[PDB]
Amino acid sequence: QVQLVQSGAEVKKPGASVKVSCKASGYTFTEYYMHWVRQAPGQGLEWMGWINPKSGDTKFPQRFQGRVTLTRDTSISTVYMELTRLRSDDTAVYYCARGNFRDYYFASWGQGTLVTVSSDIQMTQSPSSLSASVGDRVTITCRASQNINIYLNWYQQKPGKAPKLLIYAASSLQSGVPSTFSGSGSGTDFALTISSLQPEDFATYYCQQSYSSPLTFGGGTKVEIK
Amino acid sequence: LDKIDLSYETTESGDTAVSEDSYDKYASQNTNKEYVCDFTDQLKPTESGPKVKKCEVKVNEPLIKVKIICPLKGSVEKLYDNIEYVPKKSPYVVLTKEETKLKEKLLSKLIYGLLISPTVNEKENNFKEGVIEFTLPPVVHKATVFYFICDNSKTEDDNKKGNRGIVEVYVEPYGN
Repeated sequence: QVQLVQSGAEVKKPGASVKVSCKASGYTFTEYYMHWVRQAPGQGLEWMGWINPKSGDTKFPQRFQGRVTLTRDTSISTVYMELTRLRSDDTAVYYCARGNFRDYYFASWGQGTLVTVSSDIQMTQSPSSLSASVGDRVTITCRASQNINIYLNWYQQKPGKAPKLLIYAASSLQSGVPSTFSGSGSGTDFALTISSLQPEDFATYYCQQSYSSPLTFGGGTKVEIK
Repeated sequence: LDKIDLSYETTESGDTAVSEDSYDKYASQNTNKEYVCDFTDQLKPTESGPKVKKCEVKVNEPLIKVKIICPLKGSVEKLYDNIEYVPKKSPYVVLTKEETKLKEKLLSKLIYGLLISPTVNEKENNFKEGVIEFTLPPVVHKATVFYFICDNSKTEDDNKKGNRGIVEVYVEPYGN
């Protein structure tokens, strides 16, 4: 019902710039902030900043202040992300993600745009990798370097896919999620628990804090088949 | 009496000289379909005060009840001697951000279809009775952010000082 569709893949030389678009359908565009989040190949998720589309107001972290410009066209419910002065470590998949309550959680994500360039609260997840079997119960830990109360969300990501939100507010199960999933914790230490691993729970799992800016992600608990 | 004072003005920080990034932020306690902010314990004077306690109420589902508890002056001796609540006429009147400052607004004008029961447990739905409640409608089309202040930051017990409580209610669209 809600959809966020992004421009195609881009190939760039270092020193160039890239504009990525995010068309929004299914809801009232102006009532929801739009964030951007990138992901280098084989790496974790890095928040880039948000635009409020009623006003055009942006908020960026120091990493991208003056590197990236967010604009929107309310005429056609679209958001644009321009990243200037590209270098090789900018190669990545860029996602627009719709914020809920500005930045509490990211229920809705786009499909991602691969940009390929030629040549502060820490979230801590354990284990990095694990192997298991259908029916196994699996517990993942996430750890914040500061009290974040219950401003914690859990996401599942399959290869070549945008992150699905599974849990928000530390322990709220997102609509449409198998109830085998549960969340716990409040303050600094959190656990994601799968009661019975089913065949399509094999994915990388990320935790993410929404307490304070910049928004940061744990580095990823990968859940494999034996 | 339902009238708004168009001239009134305040800020989230008030007079505390605490910036928004140092607030003690925390979610409401959400039980079935009642979201609660209880300030009983959070505002007592301590050596480290004045602190800003910001209870955040986030709603994107239908017919939620919001209940805010603000301890009364003299409800316990000394602890709440200088407590003030804003707006006086809550929940009928709330605060919203206009050009970076908080100003009074009618809640019924901000969210169409709002239920305000005149009485909470046979008592007036007002902070003078220590609690306010309202019920959000079955459908909301516009994102909306409004505030309540339960400020105990002018109460002092020697080197102990009370805290300023904020409620930030953030309603998102729902009901489609």
